Amino acid sequence: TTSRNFSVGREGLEYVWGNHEPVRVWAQESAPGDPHGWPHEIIIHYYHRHPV
Amino acid sequence: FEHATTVPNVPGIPYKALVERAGYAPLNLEITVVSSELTPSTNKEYVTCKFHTVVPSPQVKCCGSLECKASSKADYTCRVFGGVYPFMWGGAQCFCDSENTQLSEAYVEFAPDCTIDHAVALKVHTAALKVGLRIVYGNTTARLDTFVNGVTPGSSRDLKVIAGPISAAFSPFDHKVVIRKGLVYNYDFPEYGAMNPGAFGDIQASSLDATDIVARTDIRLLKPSVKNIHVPYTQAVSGYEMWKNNSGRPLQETAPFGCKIEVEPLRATNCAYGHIPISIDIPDAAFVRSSESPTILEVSCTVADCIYSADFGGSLTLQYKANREGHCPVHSHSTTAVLKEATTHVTATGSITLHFSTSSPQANFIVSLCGKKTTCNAECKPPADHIIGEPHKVDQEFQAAVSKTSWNWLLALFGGASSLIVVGLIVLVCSSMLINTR
Amino acid sequence: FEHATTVPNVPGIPYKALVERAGYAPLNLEITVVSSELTPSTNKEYVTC
Ligand SMILES: *[C@@H]1O[C@H](CO)[C@@H](O)[C@H](O)[C@H]1NC(C)=O
Repeated sequence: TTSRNFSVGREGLEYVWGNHEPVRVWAQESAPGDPHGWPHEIIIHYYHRHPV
Repeated sequence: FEHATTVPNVPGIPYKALVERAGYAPLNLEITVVSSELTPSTNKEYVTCKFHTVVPSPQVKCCGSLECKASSKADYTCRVFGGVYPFMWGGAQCFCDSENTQLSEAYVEFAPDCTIDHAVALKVHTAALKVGLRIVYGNTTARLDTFVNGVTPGSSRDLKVIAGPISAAFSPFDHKVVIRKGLVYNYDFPEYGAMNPGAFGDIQASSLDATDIVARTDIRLLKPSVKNIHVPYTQAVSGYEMWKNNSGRPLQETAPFGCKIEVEPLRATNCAYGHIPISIDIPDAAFVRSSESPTILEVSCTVADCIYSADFGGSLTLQYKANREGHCPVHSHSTTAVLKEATTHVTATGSITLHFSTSSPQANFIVSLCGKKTTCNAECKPPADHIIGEPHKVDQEFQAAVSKTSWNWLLALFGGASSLIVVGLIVLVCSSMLINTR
Repeated sequence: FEHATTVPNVPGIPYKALVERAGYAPLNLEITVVSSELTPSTNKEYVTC
């Protein structure tokens, strides 16, 4: 037994284990970008997504 | 009526569209890709499997002579020796210092278990697609299946709907492949009649039980040993077992776009990529005259709440006034966001709540109910959970994630000093003339 | 869902908070400190009388 870290893109990722049917897992964005009418560090969210 | 529209390749993602005709309510058309079926063109080259050698009873001439004949057996070989004294339990069968001669021969054939352990080399080409669609128009459902080629319309209710060609061709299959026990391995096998000892495909056959067979695996006979009749032989290990130990992983775990691949058709399924155009013909009977459809009045758009997410996490509210009862479809004329439901019961002055999703947190767009439409602007937030495999990105991003606040900061940011520069130049010219006055 | 919040140390004082989720009504969460129990670590040294 151990642990493994797998990066997942926005598109989607497949996942297999054991001898049973696999499960597909994708991801989205959750960084704190949008402001609330006050000065904010929005850039960080836009930095978390597409550093380019 | 007739219409056309392009849809991305993806399974189980209903798309809702509208057909607009003056005097007729705009029908809501629902399009779903039930499944995909990519079937290429295949050619069988030859079979292979573990081989069993043959060591036939030797041809021994007691005090005479022999020779090394020829035969059609695969890997057939012969070799002769002289001055041999073979022995056996009853004693020595024959001894003649020079006149004795021994002749041995060797060949090979597919092992009996091959019948089920056999693998096959396939030449593939010209990937072709077959697509199953479910199309609903005015609570009129239809299940159809057709090729993506622009010529053939699939038959469903005798409604000919054309689609394709594919926007971009994708094929995980290499021109050469191998198949074994329900698995497909991408490999570059050698040509028929081309063999190498210790290499894959050392033995070939047009059929699993074809009498004709050919191979080459470096079988050189060995001289007889001391005093005991036998046939010492030599040959290189089967390339089948070697390739098995190092065949590499199956294509099932390496194909892009999550292809599901099966062998007996040698096809892929539920593998999504690209976009497809579609042409759709519709009977005018399915269409409904506008007067028959209800009319609406002074409808307002109200966003109860919306969090940017992957599922139908956006919620909206609508207040409407109508002079008629019945049903109307709803649509999001802006691509960035898409609803989840098509229509609902109407009322003289009732109001409804709607689900939807979007590719941007900026909920600024227009949405149509019956034939009329109203604008809807708001801000949605990113979610906490960020890992899910359920349908998502139903709409691709269009660099519209840029918030209105960011646009506000950018607009007031970019300078316009060039206008000040031009004013400075003009006043410079006027002052230069004034100086020229002197 | 998950949430976090700080509360002062005090017994029998319900605090009412909200968890906000688009598409879901914000549930009212009530938190009460029924009792407190501070237990240190003890070592016996010797008896006397
Ligand atoms: C479809 O809707 C029309 C009215 O929009 C109705 O007259 C018809 O009965 C419906 N058909 C079905 C199968 O529900």
